[PDB]
Amino acid sequence: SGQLTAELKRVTRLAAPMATVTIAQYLLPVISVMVAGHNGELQLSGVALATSFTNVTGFSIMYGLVGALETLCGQAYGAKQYEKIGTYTYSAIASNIPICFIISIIWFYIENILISLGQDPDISRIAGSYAFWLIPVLFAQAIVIPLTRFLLTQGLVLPLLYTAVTTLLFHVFVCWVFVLVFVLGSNGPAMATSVSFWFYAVILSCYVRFSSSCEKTRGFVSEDFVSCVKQFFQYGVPSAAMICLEWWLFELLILCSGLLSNPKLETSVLSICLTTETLHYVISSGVAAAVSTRVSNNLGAGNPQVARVSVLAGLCLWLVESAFFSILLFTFRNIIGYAFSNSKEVVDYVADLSPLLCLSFILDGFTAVLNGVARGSGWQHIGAWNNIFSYYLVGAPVGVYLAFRHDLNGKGLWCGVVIGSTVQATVLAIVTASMNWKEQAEKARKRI
Ligand SMILES: CCCCCCCC/C=C\CCCCCCCC(=O)OC[C@H](O)CO
Repeated sequence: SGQLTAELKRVTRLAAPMATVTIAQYLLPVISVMVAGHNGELQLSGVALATSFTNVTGFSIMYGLVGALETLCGQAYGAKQYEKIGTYTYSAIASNIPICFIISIIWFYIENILISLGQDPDISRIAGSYAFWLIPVLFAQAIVIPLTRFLLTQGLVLPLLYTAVTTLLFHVFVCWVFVLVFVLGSNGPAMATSVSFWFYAVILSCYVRFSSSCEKTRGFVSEDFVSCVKQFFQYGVPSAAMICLEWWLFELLILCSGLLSNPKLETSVLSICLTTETLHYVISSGVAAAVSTRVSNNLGAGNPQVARVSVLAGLCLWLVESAFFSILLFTFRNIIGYAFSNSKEVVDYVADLSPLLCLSFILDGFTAVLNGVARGSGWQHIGAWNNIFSYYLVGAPVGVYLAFRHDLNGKGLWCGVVIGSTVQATVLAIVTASMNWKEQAEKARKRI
């Protein structure tokens, strides 16, 4: 009772700003698409195919790698190794640059890749140009996302929130400018995203460089620069997979929906369900980041007990958040489809799909908090191999079978999600109960 209250206050102190941070982070591509309008059926499929490509190969890796910074910097703030936080962060930037180069090399070929996959050459040309103008966003994120974990792993969530909201409003302005006054064309939104993310880079760099809050953590020691890069890849390769295997699968999901009977019907309804799923996953990502932060810090501080109650408090947040969003959807299960489409067949499809998505809500929340525990403790490789096991070896076969042979074209798809997500939580539950907190604190000591 006395221990839960203590960490519940500090986990929530990180949970709310990072939740709003995540809201402002996913509401940025939505702003790109909305400002552009429907310039054309060709440009619609070209930009969608471009941003889907870019997210599958390059962006998921970049966003997933600094799970290494969540464990390394997160445990380093607990042991008060304040020089190593800056060393880990700037070694992450240095590591991200050659990876950005590789991804850009691959992006130069996107047109020839898509035409070889059997797509329209003109759609592949639009996608090639749009993806080519998203290259500055790669190196910009190589600066921003390590800085993101730099502020998060210490508890400086408010500078992250202020700079994120500022970046969102900036992106609204220059998307308006680029699309409406500069009339660039289809790639206007892409270049506006490059400008916005570099603005995010200079404001985060400005705060970290000129603020008293980051006086103890800013700066890197030259000697350890070779060691930290090694350690970052140690915990970067699994974490990146733990993100890629999810985004890739969701991409596979939408393509599978395009091969069913009535493809527009099932694809529109499935896009509704997964937009809803991610819209809850942003708050679920906020609670996950908070749990990862506090557990990593308590493991670094040599206190496994407070790390346990850290997990408990995050599960409490999961309970109230997931019950809230689940019951809230179920109240408007028969109307919420009207917000997405005007066809009556679609609204009833998502209406029948609503309880299964409620299960997806509570499952995604549970697996996100426990995956945050995995990132904060340092066993991300468990999460990666469980991702392949839960979604590719179980969920995808049961999802494909139920959807195609059982005349459950759209619902069967989502059933493969739920069962897969369920298996995911089950193993994530076992490994978080059997795990020794005594050793994780001692193991965190030698990591840092
Ligand atoms: C039933 C189907 C299951 C499918 C497979 C799902 C993944 C779980 C597999 C093994 C976890 C075993 C528990 C391992 C706990 C130790 C984690 C750890 O920290 O290992 C670090 C290691 O010493 C390096 O330095």
